[PDB]
Amino acid sequence: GQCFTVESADAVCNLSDFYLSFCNSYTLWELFSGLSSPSTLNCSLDVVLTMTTCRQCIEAYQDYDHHAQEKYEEFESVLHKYLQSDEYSVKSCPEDCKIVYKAWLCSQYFEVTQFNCRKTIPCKQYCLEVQTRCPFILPDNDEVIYGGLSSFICTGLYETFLTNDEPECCDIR
Amino acid sequence: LWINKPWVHSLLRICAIISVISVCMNTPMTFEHYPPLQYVTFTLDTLLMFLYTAEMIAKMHIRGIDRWCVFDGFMVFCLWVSLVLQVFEIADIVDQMSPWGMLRIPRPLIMIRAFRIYFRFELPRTRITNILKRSGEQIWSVSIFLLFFLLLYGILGVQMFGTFTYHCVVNDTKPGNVTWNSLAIPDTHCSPELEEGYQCPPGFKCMDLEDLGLSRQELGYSGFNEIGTSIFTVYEASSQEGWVFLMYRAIDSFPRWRSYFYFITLIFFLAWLVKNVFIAVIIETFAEIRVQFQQMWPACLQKMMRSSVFHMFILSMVTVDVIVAASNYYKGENFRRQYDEFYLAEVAFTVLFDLEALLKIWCLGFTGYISSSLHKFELLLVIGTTLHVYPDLYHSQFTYFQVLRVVRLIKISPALEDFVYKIFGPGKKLGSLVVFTASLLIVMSAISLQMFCFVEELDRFTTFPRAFMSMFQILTQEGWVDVMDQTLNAVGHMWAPLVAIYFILYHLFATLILLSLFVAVILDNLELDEDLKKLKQLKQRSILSVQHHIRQERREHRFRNFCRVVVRARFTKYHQLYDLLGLVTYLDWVMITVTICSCISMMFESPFRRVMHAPTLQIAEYVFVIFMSIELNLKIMADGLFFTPTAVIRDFGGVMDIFIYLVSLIFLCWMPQNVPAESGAQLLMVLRCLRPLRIFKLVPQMRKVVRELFSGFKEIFLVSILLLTLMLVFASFGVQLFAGKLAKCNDPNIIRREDCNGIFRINVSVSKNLNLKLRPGEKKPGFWVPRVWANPRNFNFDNVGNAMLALFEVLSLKGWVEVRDVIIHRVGPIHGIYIHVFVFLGCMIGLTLFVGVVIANFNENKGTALLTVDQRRWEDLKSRLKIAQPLHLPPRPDNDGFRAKMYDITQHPFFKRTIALLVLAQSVLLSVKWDVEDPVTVPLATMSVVFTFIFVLEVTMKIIAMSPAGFWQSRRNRYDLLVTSLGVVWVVLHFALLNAYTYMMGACVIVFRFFSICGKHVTLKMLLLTVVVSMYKSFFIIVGMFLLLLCYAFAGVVLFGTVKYGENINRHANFSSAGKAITVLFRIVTGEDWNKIMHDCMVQPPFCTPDEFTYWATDCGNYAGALMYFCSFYVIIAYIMLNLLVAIIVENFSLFYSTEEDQLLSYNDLRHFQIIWNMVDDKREGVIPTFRVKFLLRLLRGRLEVDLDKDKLLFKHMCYEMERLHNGGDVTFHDVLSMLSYRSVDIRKSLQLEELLAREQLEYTIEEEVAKQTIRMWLKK
Ligand SMILES: CC(C)CCC[C@@H](C)[C@H]1CC[C@H]2[C@@H]3CC=C4C[C@@H](O)CC[C@]4(C)[C@H]3CC[C@]12C
Ligand SMILES: CC(C)CCC[C@@H](C)[C@H]1CC[C@H]2[C@@H]3CC=C4C[C@@H](O)CC[C@]4(C)[C@H]3CC[C@]12C
Ligand SMILES: *[C@@H]1O[C@H](CO)[C@@H](O)[C@H](O)[C@H]1NC(C)=O
Ligand SMILES: *[C@@H]1O[C@H](CO)[C@@H](O)[C@H](O)[C@H]1NC(C)=O
Ligand SMILES: *[C@@H]1O[C@H](CO)[C@@H](O)[C@H](O)[C@H]1NC(C)=O
Repeated sequence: GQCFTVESADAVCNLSDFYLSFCNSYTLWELFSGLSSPSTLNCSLDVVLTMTTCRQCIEAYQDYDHHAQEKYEEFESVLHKYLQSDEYSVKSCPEDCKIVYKAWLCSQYFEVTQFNCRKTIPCKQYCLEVQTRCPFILPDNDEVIYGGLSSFICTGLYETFLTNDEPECCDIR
Repeated sequence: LWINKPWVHSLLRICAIISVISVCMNTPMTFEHYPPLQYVTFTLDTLLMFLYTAEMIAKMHIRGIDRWCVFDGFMVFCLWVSLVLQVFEIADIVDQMSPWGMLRIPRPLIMIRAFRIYFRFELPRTRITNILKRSGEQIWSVSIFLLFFLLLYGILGVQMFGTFTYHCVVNDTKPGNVTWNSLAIPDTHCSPELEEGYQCPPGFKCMDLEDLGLSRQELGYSGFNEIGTSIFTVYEASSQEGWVFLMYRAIDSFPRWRSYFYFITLIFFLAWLVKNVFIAVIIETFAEIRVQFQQMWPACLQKMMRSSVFHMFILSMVTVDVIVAASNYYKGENFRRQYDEFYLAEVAFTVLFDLEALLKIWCLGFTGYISSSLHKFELLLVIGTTLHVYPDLYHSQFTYFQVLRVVRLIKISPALEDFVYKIFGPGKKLGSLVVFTASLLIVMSAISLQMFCFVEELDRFTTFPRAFMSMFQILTQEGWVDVMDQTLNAVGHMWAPLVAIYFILYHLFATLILLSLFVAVILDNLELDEDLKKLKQLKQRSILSVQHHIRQERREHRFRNFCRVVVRARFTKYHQLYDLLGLVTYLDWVMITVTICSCISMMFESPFRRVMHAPTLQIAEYVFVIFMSIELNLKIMADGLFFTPTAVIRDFGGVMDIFIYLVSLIFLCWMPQNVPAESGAQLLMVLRCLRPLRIFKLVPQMRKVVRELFSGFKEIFLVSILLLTLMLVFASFGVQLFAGKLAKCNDPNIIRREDCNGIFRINVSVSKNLNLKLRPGEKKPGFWVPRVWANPRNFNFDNVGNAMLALFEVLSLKGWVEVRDVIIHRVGPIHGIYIHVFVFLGCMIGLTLFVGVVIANFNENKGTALLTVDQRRWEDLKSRLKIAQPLHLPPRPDNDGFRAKMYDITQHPFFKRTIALLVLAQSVLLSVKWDVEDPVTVPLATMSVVFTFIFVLEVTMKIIAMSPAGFWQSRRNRYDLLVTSLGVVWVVLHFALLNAYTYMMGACVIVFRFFSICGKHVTLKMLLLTVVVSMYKSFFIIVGMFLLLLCYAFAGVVLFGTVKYGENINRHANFSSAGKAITVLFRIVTGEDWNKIMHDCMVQPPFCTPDEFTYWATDCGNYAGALMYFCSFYVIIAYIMLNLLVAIIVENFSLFYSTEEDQLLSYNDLRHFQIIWNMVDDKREGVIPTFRVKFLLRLLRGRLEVDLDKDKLLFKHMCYEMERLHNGGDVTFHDVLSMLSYRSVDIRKSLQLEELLAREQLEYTIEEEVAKQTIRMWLKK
């Protein structure tokens, strides 16, 4: 009943056992129940049971995963060049920041509900976790004067960040 | 007859203003934004070119071809040249982006013609030129002093630091190939040596960024490369600009003690004292103006309108109106804010006050109404607010009228109104200064506009609004170096020195003259009028001959005994030590020792070394509580608790003692092991941090400082109320016009709030200053973050509290430029006016009121507030003569050719000028850093050897030519001997050892000789005495500021010890230990972004991880705590207690710096009298017999001359005065000097009534006895 990292769209085409390579907390079962790249948008889980369409959607999932990986490498490149990483917080370290940021980014790419989670949490809350565990990184101030804003922020002017109809994904902290 | 009419001159003046406007619109960008304006301005030019040409030919045809006529003709010439140039520009021939527009540079000067009429005064032009010459000489002297300090700190910076070129980079950075993506985030400096500076962490190496291809043009202009870069850096730092981050770079690149010593002494000497000497100069200019001006000479509806119940009702309605208008806070993106209930309330109040105005008119008639000069403002408000309520000018600039109604509230307090009338004075001193400031700003903006409007890629002077913002920003000092840097980069490399001179000169004038004039005007308004001072006192050729002529033409039981003994125990060739040891009782000495030991212990308490878990930190706590229990019990048993005149609780000091004791007792009994954030236990720890305040009560000099400071609390509080009223006006306006309008997407490529979702790649700040523009095909460092519609996080105007906080932060002028730019870019450019007006009203005037009231209360405490300027100058002279001693020059030997010729050599002014030039040249030898692997240091050290051998022969000449005994008489000669001995020691070592510490010692000797240069100049010595004696006089004030800072540092380690790193809280500035907290609090008042630090310490979830048990595990900040802490500290230190340093500098400047006035004994007169006394007093006793007095008096020449051709009576009066003073014998160089000083001034002006009556009795007695002896000489023959 262990995991099964996806490698080929054709080979894998019990979907709750096949996880994505980078965003390794999302199964294919969950992605087919909600995610659909608009170009090949026909995959409402009725493309796996009833298979070229499946290949189109699983390769779309793999492309999403790869782009999320590139973005995460940019983030951890910034976090590596941050020299005060061991001093900025008595509560948080770079590993906590990394984990919650990866969760936030993977939720940005796959905005679906996760099932079979021991602990659950509203997926948007991962945004807040990045605000809490990651260091304050001053943004560059040539085009816009940010004031005292941080690079990563979550809630705007007069908004309730947590609302109804939330994906409510797993809790991995 | 055609040009002398009344209307024609008004026409010419208004046309001068119109010409200024015309040239302020003539930029290429203005014509790109509004093409019509081009022809418009041309027309105006033409028209004026006509009229003024008339007033030239219609005038130089009358008189044959006033020194204004040449100026007006040059103006006509400039107008003609601009006209033909703009004709060429209209025809597309000239580019209009060419420098030809620089020909319009003189045109703004025509504004002088619009004010030339206001250049007629009550003093004759002779007195005005005398005032201006005195002020000019004093400004020249103080500028020389400033340049001396700039050169001193420039050489020190060259030698103690170097270039900041070593950076931490990724280890796989190959030489020649560094990019934006090889640096750390943020960019950080390091040291290649294992013991100094910052060590790069694993994964990074400390590289040179100069062997890597970076140019010193893409690395900044600051630093300490050579003496020029260093002098410019020191001058920038003296303005408290960009020195904190320079200091951070220095700390990361070099040893720490170097940076701490260097920058703290630079801020203390240059930024505080030398800067306050300019304020002293301007205050003396106003004192001289005073001296010159002095020595020159319905039936019942009316009744219900007159009732005070109606006034109370109307002022309550004004209060309710402004409170309701201010409370219209932002409620979200789904409301109207156009025709809501606040608009209807505004309509109702507008109608109400229109009815009040109508009623007052219908009662008092119209003219009797409008004559009140306060009804004029009320009618202005009625009209403006009625236009405001029209539902298209609601929440526009017309709102200024509504929020202005609070000014009427000034009539609730007669005392506040009297204080306003007092401190703002006539509308002809302060108003004239405001008009001069506005005119100067406009003219300098127009000139800089014509200089820089064509320069490519310079958006600081493209239009007049931008050029005005740039010049105003340089006036406020916030980021002025950034303005000049952008301009310097834009203009190129050839003209950069000229524009740098321009900008430095403008900054010098602005910040050292204009702001000082504001201070001096406020102080003159607070100073009583000269005639009123004299009237209040009443209710309670040679200068000697001039004064003589003036004087002539004018004619139960037990255990209380033991306690009382123990608490009153106390306790000559060396009486100074004996007065230091008997300053306080033995009980107070023990308690001072215990307080100091407890504070030293608290300096080791941190969030991770707590006093509740470390017994070595509880030692001092137990000791303090035990000894204070004993002290309190003893003092309460002996001197009683409340009733006794010397009871323990009789003032605020005893109450604070009991408070501190109870806080520490409760803490030591409790000693809580867990202290949650924002609890009562943490409040108890914060209150325990008040322990240093016992020094303010135990040391009588500290009690004196505090008492004198709080003697002026009423005026401080009234200034606080005025500033709060200003902030309330502008905060209500900002809430009404800005609420909800400062938010935007953090992604700059998004505009609508509907598009502000998803994620985007944000750029992270690597280096604010560094300019590694080189990017081949890579992007700037950054990462992916959500799109958010957000406020700037450091300020918003969504409710009145946030608006008042933002305006309080702007009041400090720190970060105000970001507020300005956010308001102009997110609301609109028209709302720049708002911020600028506030910055002019609150900073140039508002905080200057604090400066003025503090200096005025200081002068009132020292007693000189009711003395006229002549009496104060007499007191300063009497202090200057109380310290003058006989001269230290032994006579020239007789027929000792080896010494007489050497005497004439060393005492010749060419020799002294040569020695001073040599001191300056050896000083110049330290222009590049004396390293040990640098070649040029060998030429420099060899030339230094030559110099010190020259000074050796100079010292030997002055020792053999003068005396070995007399050479030691001058303290300057002793210092020169010390420095020359250090020099020869360094020479023999340098040729023996030749190490790096040898070069360190050589540089140190050169620096000490440069410091000797200050004794070779009269004005330099006077100003150095001013500085060092005022530093001595401000010892206890600086101790008090340090005690307050220490209390705050302990409290901040408790409150902000583990705050998450933010915008400005980081490894360079935090509260993790008491020493770090102390350095941070020092930087918070001397040029760091204290409000950024405050907002970092306000961090709350979800930006930090709270903890429910202890504060040292919580990572969060205290919101209310940070607000109170930072705002109160900045107010107390920066606005109140540094003005005490200003007051002391002003006092000591008036004491030590002396100008050769006409009617007072001067410095040259003192020197001449010293020479004459040296020649009369043979063996250098300092005391002559009685006949040597008549010899000395006959000898005096120059301004102390008493010639026996017209003033023989004066000679006999002075000789009999010197006879009578001690019954005929042994006058002591201060008897004769006092006699000269008295006979040299008009005692009716200089003396006070008691001293005046005493002196006039003395002189009457002397004159009567002299007439008696003349009659007796007659009756003898
Ligand atoms: C001298 C001039 C500018 C005064 C102008 C006053 C006029 C324009 C003002 C004063 C009272 C105002 C009205 C007050 C009442 C209402 C009803 C409300 O539901 C909408 C706004 C409206 C319709 C206002 C329109 C504008 C109004 C009529
Ligand atoms: C001459 C007298 C009055 C001064 C000395 C007072 C004595 C009694 C004080 C001074 C230092 C104090 C000690 C300081 C440190 C600790 C560790 C703490 O965990 C228990 C109390 C204990 C052990 C204190 C006991 C009392 C103590 C010994
Ligand atoms: C610079 O670094 C880049 C990135 O590794 C590399 O591709 C390039 O060849 C380097 N060039 C030089 C001159 O070192
Ligand atoms: C740079 O440092 C890292 C971490 O120490 C190391 O793994 C890597 O091999 C280093 N690269 C070099 C020295 O070029
Ligand atoms: C980041 O910088 C790049 C330049 O490399 C610029 O094109 C881009 O607009 C910037 N992005 C933001 C969000 O400021």
